[PDB]
Amino acid sequence: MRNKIFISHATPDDNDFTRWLALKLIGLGYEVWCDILFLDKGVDFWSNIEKVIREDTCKFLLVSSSYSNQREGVLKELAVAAKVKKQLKDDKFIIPLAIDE
Amino acid sequence: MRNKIFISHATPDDNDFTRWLALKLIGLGYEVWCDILFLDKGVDFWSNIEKVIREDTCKFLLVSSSYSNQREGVLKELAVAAKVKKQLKDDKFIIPLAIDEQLSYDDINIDIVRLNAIDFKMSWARGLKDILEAFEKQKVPKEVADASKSN
Amino acid sequence: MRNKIFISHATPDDNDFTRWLALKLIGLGYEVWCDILFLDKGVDFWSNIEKVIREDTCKFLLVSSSYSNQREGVLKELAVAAKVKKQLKDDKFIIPLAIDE
Amino acid sequence: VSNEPVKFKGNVSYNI
Amino acid sequence: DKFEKTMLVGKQKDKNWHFAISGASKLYPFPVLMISSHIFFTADGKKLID
Amino acid sequence: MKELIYIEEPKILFAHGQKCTDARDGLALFGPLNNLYGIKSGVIGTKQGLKIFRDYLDHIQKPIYNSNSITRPMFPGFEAVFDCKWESTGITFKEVTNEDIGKFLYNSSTHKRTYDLVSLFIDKIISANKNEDENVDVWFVIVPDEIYKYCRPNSVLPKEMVQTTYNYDAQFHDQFKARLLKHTIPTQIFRESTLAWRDFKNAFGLPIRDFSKIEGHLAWTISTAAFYKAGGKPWKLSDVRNGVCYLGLVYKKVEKSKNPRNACCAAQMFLDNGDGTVFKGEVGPWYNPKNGQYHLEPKEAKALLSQSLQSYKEQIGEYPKEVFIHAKTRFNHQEWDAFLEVTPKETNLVGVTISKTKPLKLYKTEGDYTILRGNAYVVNERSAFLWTVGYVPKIQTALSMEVPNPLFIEINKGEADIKQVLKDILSLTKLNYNACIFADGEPVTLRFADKIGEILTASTDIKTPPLAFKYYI
Amino acid sequence: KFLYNSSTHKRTYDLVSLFIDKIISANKNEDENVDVWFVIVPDEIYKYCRP
DNA sequence: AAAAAAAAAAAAAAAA
Ligand SMILES: Nc1ncnc2c1ncn2[C@@H]1O[C@H](COP(=O)(O)OP(=O)(O)OC[C@H]2O[C@H](O)[C@H](O)[C@@H]2O)[C@@H](O)[C@H]1O
Repeated sequence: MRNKIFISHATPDDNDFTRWLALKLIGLGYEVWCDILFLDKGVDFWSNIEKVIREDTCKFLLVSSSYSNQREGVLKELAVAAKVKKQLKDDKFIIPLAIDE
Repeated sequence: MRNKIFISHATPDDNDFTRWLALKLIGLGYEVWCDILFLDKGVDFWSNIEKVIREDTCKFLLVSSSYSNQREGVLKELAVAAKVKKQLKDDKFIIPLAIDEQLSYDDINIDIVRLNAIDFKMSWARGLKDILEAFEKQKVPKEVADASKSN
Repeated sequence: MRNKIFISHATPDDNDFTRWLALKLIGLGYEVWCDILFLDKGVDFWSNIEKVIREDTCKFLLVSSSYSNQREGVLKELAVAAKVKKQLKDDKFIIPLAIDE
Repeated sequence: VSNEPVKFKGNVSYNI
Repeated sequence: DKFEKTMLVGKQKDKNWHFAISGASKLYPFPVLMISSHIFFTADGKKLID
Repeated sequence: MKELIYIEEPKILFAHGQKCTDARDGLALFGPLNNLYGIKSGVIGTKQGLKIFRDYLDHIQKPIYNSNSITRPMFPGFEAVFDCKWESTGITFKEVTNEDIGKFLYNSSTHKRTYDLVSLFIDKIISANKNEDENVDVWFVIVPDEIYKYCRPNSVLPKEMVQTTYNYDAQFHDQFKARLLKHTIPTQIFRESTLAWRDFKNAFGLPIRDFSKIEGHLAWTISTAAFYKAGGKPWKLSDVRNGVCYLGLVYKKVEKSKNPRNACCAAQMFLDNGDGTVFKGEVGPWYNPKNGQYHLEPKEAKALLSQSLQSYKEQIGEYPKEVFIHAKTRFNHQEWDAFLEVTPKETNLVGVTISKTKPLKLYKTEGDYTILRGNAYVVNERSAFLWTVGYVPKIQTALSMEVPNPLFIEINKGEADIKQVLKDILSLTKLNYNACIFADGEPVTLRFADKIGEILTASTDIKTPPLAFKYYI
Repeated sequence: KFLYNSSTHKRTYDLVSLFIDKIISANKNEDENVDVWFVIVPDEIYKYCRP
């Protein structure tokens, strides 16, 4: 069953917002998956994220900023999120979050 | 000078289509690197593959099928090719080829799910002519066509 | 400078009319952009479309049909065209084309 | 009549 | 039902199959007796199927 | 020990002057010799049968995968293989109603029912060809399965199904191709089972013609036939020496006239000014009275070889330097003398007899495989054996199922080099256009001549038959 | 050879026969398939092969 | 009314 909330963002620029939102949501009782949350990295992560977005993610939250708007990894995650949105037939799946003035 | 075309695929399942495509491209005058084309194998191959993708490859064609979609060697080749793509400041570097009708565009690999793919699903020759027009558009280095090389 | 005409359309179905119109316009000296004839293979097609609409689209032509009215790609292209209209302050930027009786 | 069949000799072979 | 080590009469469902040969003398190439191989079948091992 | 010599495997030519041992692989990689823009296809048959044909055409549009590509190459797709557009859109359809096709079928007389069944198709074909604006390159005739069960000799209708010309052969295909000759309409029949067999079920539940492993070669042999009949050059030979006509005599029985009358048919193969190959028939059928003569009388023999020398002359300019008349029947001196007189002085007249009757079976010492294809046991300067059927490594198997039978090739008349003769017939075994296989078990002259003989002896009213193979195979 | 004939009917029949025989031979005795057969005729024949 | 040495017409199965 899909019960994880995915928070895509620009990793080296949006640390503060992603950190604050994730630490708030986990405390609120919401399962959160993010790259800055997991400590240590390996070659597998590029695969891992994909299967999550296709197998465990129930909602997809996109941090919108001047950095993350045109970030290649963010773009790929957005594409797979949109296509799993199509496959689930659930329009209220991707929930963008604009944080830049 | 990068003048070679790389074709990644699933060796034990997608060998025949890659054979046909390589034997046609080489006949048309396009330098093609593929694991099948070389006879014999040694431990060095995995290094050689990588260095080719980083030293002599001008275009990277990824055969997309239900077999090659999630194959670890194919994923490694896709990753190193993507790094080369960022290095070369060229967007028209990875050119996926979809040859499977059970592999819909919905379930493409995340690294190439966002890239436009030449459609081989219906007619192979339509895909080949699309490949040719794309190559001539992007000014891919080419030699005078000689079917004798393919033979 | 912007000297391109974007013919948005339903690609799976509306290929014939779009191709005919694009060829007629090109033969008339109008530089035209369309996915079926001008989109490069192996590119970030969504990013390419967004870039073309934002910077190079002098005029936007929409093919209206029973298919194209609710096609998600067409709607997204339409929204980007509307945003470009707001940017350029040109009320006549976008011209729909009705072909379906 | 010999019980052993006439044998010929082929200069070309093959393997599986 | 086997000469040397090699079987000649065998079973297949209800049919007993037998190996048979036909001979013909020919002198044109050399003094030769040509042999052709055939397989026949019986229902009870003695009477041939008509 | 007896010496057994092997001949080099002949090579065939493909596009761009490229040569390849195999035919399927050469076509798949190099493509046909000539440019055939598209095949305008005409389909005739029942409406229930048109859907299956459309499905199969779309099926062969996409590549077809067989069980083992090493044993037999896969099919890359028609338009890629042949560089020819053959779509399921644009087929000219002629409909055959079920009631009309069933009225004629349930007849007590086999000859009458076959005549009416052939007439029902051919009349519509002629009407479409002559009174319709559409252009059709080739005509596909899809017939149902019950007809094939009850449209050939010795077919006894069940007593419950009987509901209710003698100058025409009781064979559907033979009469069909015979009655369409004067109009020169390339037609090529399909059975419903040769189509999407998966529909046809047996008692067990398996397809009767289960082609699950062998779909690729089915597509290969259908596409090549369609390409040839539409006017394409699939492949050609390159080892044939200049100035050599071949000709193949085949004798067939005609049962309609009193006494078989032993109609004889011939086919020619030679070169052209340049490098073009010419492989047509020589159809002047010369009837031979007497029940079992099979030796052609002097006047007909002279007429036949005179036609053959001319048909070379107008197309090349001068007479052949050596004609190698292959023949399944042995030549007596009577016809040979007649042949000699019409033959000029420069021409080397050679008569070769080919036979499969000789019971020689080479069994290899160890291994469950047959002898290599191409081995030749030369008995003497005039006679030898050649294994046209056998193991060849490229196909990974043998062309036979049991141990194959050689061809007994003897130079009956003339002198001829035995090795050169053995080096050519093996090349003739590769130019089979009706089927895209690695090679044929018998030379195509002795096979295409037999085909045109079986077609020409189905109708009595044949007059000046076409010499092109498109209308026969 | 055929054209310089005094009788118009015989000359035109021979000229038509010369072309039709070759066309029929090509249609019946060649493996090539031809959609439409173009018949090029010179001017002198046009001048002297009609009523 | 046989013999061997040569012929073709036909139907059936199993692969290619
Ligand atoms: N890697 C690929 N990803 C997505 N689509 C692809 C790909 N490769 C080929 N296509 C083709 O892309 C097409 C996706 O069609 P769709 O979005 O579902 O329906 P629409 O009416 O809204 O298309 C309108 C826009 O979407 C188009 O992308 C163009 O950008 C259009 O401007 C299929 O034919 C695919 O075969």
